[PDB]
Amino acid sequence: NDLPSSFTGYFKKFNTGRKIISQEILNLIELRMRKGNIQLTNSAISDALKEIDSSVLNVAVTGETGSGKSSFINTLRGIGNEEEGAAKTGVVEVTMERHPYKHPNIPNVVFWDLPGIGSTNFPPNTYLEKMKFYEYDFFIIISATRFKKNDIDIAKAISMMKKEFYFVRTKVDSDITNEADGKPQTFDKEKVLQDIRLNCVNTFRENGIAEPPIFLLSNKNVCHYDFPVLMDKLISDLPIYKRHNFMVSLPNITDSVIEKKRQFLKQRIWLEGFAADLVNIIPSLTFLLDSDLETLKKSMKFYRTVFGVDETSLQRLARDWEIEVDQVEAMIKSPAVFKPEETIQERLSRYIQEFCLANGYLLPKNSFLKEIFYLKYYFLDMVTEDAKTLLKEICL
Amino acid sequence: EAGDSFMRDLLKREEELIGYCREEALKEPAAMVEAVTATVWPQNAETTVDSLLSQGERKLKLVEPLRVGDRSVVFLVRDVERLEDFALKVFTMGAENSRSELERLHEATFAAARLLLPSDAVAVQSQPPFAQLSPGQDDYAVANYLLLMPAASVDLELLFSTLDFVYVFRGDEGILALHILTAQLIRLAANLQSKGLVHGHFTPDNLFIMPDGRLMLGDVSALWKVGTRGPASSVPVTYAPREFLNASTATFTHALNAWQLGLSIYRVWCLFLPFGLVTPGIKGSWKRPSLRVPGTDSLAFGSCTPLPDFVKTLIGRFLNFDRRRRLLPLEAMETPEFLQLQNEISSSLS
Ligand SMILES: Nc1nc2c(ncn2[C@@H]2O[C@H](COP(=O)(O)OP(=O)(O)O)[C@@H](O)[C@H]2O)c(=O)[nH]1
Ligand SMILES: Nc1ncnc2c1ncn2[C@@H]1O[C@H](COP(=O)(O)OP(=O)(O)O)[C@@H](O)[C@H]1O
Repeated sequence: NDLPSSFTGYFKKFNTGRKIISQEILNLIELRMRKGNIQLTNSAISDALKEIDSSVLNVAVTGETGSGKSSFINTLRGIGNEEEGAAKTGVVEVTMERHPYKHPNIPNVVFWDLPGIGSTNFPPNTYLEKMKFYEYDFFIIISATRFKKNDIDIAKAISMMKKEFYFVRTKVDSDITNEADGKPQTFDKEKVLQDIRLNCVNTFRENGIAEPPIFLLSNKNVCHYDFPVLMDKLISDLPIYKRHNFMVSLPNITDSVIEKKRQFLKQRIWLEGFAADLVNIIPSLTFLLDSDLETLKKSMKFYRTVFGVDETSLQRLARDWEIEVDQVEAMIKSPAVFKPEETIQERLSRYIQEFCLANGYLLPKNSFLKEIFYLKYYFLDMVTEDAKTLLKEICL
Repeated sequence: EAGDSFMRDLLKREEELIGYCREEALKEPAAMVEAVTATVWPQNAETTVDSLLSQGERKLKLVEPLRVGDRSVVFLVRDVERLEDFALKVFTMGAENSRSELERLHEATFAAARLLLPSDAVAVQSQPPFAQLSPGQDDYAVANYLLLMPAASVDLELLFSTLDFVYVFRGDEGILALHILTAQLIRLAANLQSKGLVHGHFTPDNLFIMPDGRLMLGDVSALWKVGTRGPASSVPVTYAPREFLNASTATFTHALNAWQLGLSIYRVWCLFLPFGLVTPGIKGSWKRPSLRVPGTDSLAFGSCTPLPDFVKTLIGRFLNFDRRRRLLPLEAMETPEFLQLQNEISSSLS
């Protein structure tokens, strides 16, 4: 019933690991809110958001030539291997230098393609020094088809430094298809996967390394295998403040990933809503200035992009299902919102009534967010749903 | 015997996959296979032949093609009235002296007869032996000389290519198979050494796992008494150490088979040859034609399966470039590393 309590209470409704800010930051904002200094309250929220936005993620990817390093990097960036900006194979092996590849929509998420150690004349420890091991948030060893000595030497060296790495086994779809083709009378999809996995586990143990996190996946089909659990593990290993950026950058491959992005962005809306000042008028009796409408249109465009239902993303889907974009757009809701018989003003008014009927005003009696923020929540629900709708089609 | 039976059971386990890759290997040389098949079996599945030795007349029923070599096709055949299956090797004639070369091969083979020995040599009836066989097809002349032998379950070359396709040697069983093959290769080479014998072709395409799981070496015509001098060209260039690349004529030595043994053990764990040597049918292979061409003369294990140090050491010692300092197989079996190999195999088996 008091505003600072309502503010902090919103975050408690999210599970540990889904919080966008630390308890320390929450405590500071709550403290300033209680002391009634709005200016310091704003600056605390602003500082928190800036720390979140300016966080940089550096992801290293090492492994043999042709192990699927560039493919893995492209898949996480949501970029096709032949599209512009795609990481290309072979090149790092010639230069013998790491190359950075930025996420297209969240450029503070940076993937580094590292040359295979075998492409250098570096022993493992020297190789890690030269590749700047300690500068990465995640160090990922990519391996395909069969474990190589180089893969395990790098792992043993990292274990020797008492640091961490992830092991990603790519091209499992290939091993599955190949055993299916070669041994149909005895082929079992689940057994092949299990045996590849145990071979990975066993290889580490046999070589004196505590088993690292291990993920079997396919760069060709994100609809299956360990991509979702990989994401879970990576984000969990991050400090809270880096989570937002990494999370919003992730490929929209499961309902859980999509839902988790929604949860983070809902907290961002809450922070932004409080930073903007709460008001004492109900949002069904206010109107949108052009400056608000502009902010809304930019919000919708950011959301659609984050969730892969933006124009470009829809076009790509259209070519691949071999159809017109207007057929893809017609499957979902977000593309029509700011499109020409009910006016935009009537439409946004209707969204307010629908949202506030279903969810209330989120705040103690007689306090409200500015109308634009209920609209952002509404847009976020819509874009989230749109992404699940299209994912159902893709992953099938 | 313990290892033999394990290999036998593993072969049975991978039988369908080996069969698949065997058929896959025949697609590229399809025109050759079909033309040779049509020459030897111009009617239906049976062809009547006479033994060049004491074995009299036989009818050989074609079961299926098995393998293609540089100038040969090997078929699985059946002698129905004897109730016996055989591998049958048939030779194409490119050379003008293909005929005299085969006559020479015949004499050398049967004079000489762990070693895969021929069972018989036969000629299609009503046509002279060794001469080009009718009906002739223009792209592939076939000699009227057919070599009958026991059929291997798989040759190591095909095994390696199969593993490169899908690496079915996973877990402790696959790893154990690698250990057993390593030990079998060493004992095979050691056995030759003990008899003062040298083979010019101790190579994966001439190393055969038999249905009982035993590893055998083929082509008894290429066996030499140690110290014998012969054509250096008889050694496959990618399996020849430097001292076999510098002369028309070379002395056949235990050092040669130590080198070749090192190559084959390396391939067991790595699939490709070391030193960037071209290894047809394996993806990770570079293109170095032979050791006379400059390249990486250092022994690199980075792209191999993670092999144990005791294997690394043994390979390193067999692959000493100095022809006076290579570890010989008998000596290798007395090493602690070979002891360790044997104990890993013994512990894993029982
Ligand atoms: N089927 C399948 N192919 C893959 C996968 N990852 C990579 N590839 C293919 O393997 C080849 C090499 O991958 P690439 O990313 O270019 O290798 P790298 O950058 O050198 O490590 C390319 O043709 C890819 O399309 C996968 O998960 N599944
Ligand atoms: N008895 C056998 N059983 C199964 N495969 C064999 C047998 N003899 C030879 N082969 C295979 O047939 C192919 C050609 O054999 P060969 O004529 O000895 O070699 P090349 O023709 O390449 O000199 C090789 O892959 C070899 O492994």
